[PDB]
Amino acid sequence: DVYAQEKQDFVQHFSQIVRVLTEMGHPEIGDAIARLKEVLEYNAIGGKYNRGLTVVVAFRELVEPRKQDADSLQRAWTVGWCVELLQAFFLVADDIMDSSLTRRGQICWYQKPGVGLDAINDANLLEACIYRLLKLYCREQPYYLNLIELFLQSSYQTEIGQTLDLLTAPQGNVDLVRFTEKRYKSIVKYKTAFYSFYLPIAAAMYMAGIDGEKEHANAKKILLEMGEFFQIQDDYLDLFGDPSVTGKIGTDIQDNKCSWLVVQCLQRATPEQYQILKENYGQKEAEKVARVKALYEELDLPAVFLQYEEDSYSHIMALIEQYAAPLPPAVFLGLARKIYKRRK
Amino acid sequence: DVYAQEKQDFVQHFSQIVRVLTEMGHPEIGDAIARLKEVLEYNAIGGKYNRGLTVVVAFRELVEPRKQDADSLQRAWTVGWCVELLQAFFLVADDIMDSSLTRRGQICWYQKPGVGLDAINDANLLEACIYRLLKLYCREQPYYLNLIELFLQSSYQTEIGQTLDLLTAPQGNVDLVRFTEKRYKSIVKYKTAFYSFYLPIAAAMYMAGIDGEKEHANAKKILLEMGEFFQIQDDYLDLFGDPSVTGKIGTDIQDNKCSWLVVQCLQRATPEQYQILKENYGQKEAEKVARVKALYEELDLPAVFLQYEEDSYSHIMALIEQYAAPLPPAVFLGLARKIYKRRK
Ligand SMILES: O=P(O)(O)C(Nc1cncc(-c2ccc(OC3CC3)cc2)c1)P(=O)(O)O
Ligand SMILES: O=P(O)(O)C(Nc1cncc(-c2ccc(OC3CC3)cc2)c1)P(=O)(O)O
Ligand SMILES: [Mg+2]
Ligand SMILES: [Mg+2]
Ligand SMILES: [Mg+2]
Ligand SMILES: [Mg+2]
Ligand SMILES: [Mg+2]
Ligand SMILES: [Mg+2]
Repeated sequence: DVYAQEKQDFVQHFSQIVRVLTEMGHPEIGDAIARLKEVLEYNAIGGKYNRGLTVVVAFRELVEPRKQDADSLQRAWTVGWCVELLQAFFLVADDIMDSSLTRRGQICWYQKPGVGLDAINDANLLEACIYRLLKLYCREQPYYLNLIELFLQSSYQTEIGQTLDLLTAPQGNVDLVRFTEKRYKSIVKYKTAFYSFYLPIAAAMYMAGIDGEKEHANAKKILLEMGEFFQIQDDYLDLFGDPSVTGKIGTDIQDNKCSWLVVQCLQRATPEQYQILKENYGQKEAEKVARVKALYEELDLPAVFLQYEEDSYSHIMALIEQYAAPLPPAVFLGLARKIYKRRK
Repeated sequence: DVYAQEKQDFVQHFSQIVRVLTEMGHPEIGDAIARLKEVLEYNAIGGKYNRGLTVVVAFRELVEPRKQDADSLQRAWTVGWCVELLQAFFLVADDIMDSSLTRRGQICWYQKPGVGLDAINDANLLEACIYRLLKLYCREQPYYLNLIELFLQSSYQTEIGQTLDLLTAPQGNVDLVRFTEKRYKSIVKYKTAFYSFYLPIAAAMYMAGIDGEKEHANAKKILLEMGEFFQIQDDYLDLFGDPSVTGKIGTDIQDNKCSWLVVQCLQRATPEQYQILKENYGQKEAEKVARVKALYEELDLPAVFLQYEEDSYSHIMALIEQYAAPLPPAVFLGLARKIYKRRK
């Protein structure tokens, strides 16, 4: 597993990241820099680092070994950490917005005593650190502007997606007719697929001098479909995953979300089951959440997910055969192996 | 008043801004684009537009009339609106973090029914719109990267400042010893002075081809001091301003903030008054807030502010004599006239 190979060096670059962002010229901001170090240590560390690692792995596979010198590698590990900072920004904010309880095996940052809504600022600081790192490591490289624009555009797309997520899930307002497959695909494309799948591979592409519109469009055809699958898996794991593996408690039913689970339910339900769903969805009561889960189990949605995972894998692999060239297929296969059969 | 001169054209460019950000290629995101239009209309409109207008006014004074063609002006009005979008991002988030009630004469966006913490996303979308506009209007200009970096750096500095604001004001944790003049100056420099004063003038400087390190450092010496004064005035108006002019209810005492008022109080108080301050600061109770205000009145802080405003004006005007050249002094005088004697 190429992610295992690269992982140790990537994780150890984090001290470096923390040291370059937390230092000398302005001691008047030291208390703020100390707080940033706490935010970084609590929120950017404890995941799987798959999005950032995808940058590094892809870079190694796209760049000739002769061009993978010491400084080129520091830049690739830095840009990977930029992706992880992006994720950390997003998760901190999303946990607030979703009223989540745990994340990565610990209490959400905003739930910690003495943090609360100051987390809004902490999150945005994480976002700022991306642009600082790109400037400190990549400003003299011919891909600098391409990466700045990629991160900014990926944030915009992701924020548009999140707007669709929140709008399709108004609190205390159950209208099941909104929850369609078409709407679902739109939400997940924007909220998850661009940043989680296109972004890291595209960053590596740009670092390797692959800036062509056509090469980017082809990669995207693979990567956005991978991303859809990933978010479907995320939705399934929200309810049916083991939290000691996922590291977080699910909130989709209580938060009235347009999950893949509820879309599948709606496609299968009898009128009677529809009414049960309607009376019990989008509400905080533990027994109403439990009724919805029982309904999903009654309608064999775990088995449906397992079948969808098989079919989607196949479809993605077909897209790799179709759209990988002229890049090495391993770039996409490494990422597919990571996500398929994930229960994490 | 040069701000009055420029204002009408600037405000009417807002329809244009809204039309270019809210349209054709992706109807799947229309609901999100509709929501963005609502956010823009509620939050970016109803202020004084002074920060954005400073861009336009400065641009006109720094660029030869022969170079102030139709497209150059659209770009300058767009970059002004980018500054206003930045402000709107910041105010939406800050109102949440400060538990504020009103802003610009209406209920804060997050307090509106059916908004709540979804405002965190709405705020960040406003931030994203800045980079979209810079790309759509300025990408082929030799100052493009300079402006991207300026906005990003100004956001970072502002977020560092906000971190110092929140840290020096922990909820329910009164320690008056933290509230020093030195700490105060640091907070306001970072949280307010960079983005409100250096940013708009520097953007115009860059648009006019003035990119020199020395020219920027000189402007900054004026503009950061102006910004300190502005935030002192903001702190004074938090308590002693008329909300029908300011458009917002103050929260500094309840929120335990390191305001200029509390720093001045601490410098003047007897041990007995110190104890009163200590027992009544940083608490939600209306009568405790009222006691603090009575103490500030007893210690003549309104008269102290009026004297400080005179001395600061003088000092700023001295800095303009010192540091304006080779730019026209009017660039700085127009902005000083706007802020001095402001009660708004
Ligand atoms: O990890 P989670 O299961 O909570 C997923 N989290 C997730 C997935 N994709 C995008 C986001 C996201 C991105 C930006 C956000 O806010 C921007 C201003 C920060 C909020 C959430 C968050 P989701 O809530 O969609 O099930
Ligand atoms: O208009 P207000 O009186 O509320 C002032 N508002 C203000 C002044 N300077 C900076 C900010 C600001 C900037 C960024 C923020 O959050 C970033 C993630 C958005 C929050 C607040 C907010 P303050 O709270 O400092 O008295
Ligand atoms: Mg979530
Ligand atoms: Mg969410
Ligand atoms: Mg989820
Ligand atoms: Mg405030
Ligand atoms: Mg504030
Ligand atoms: Mg204030």
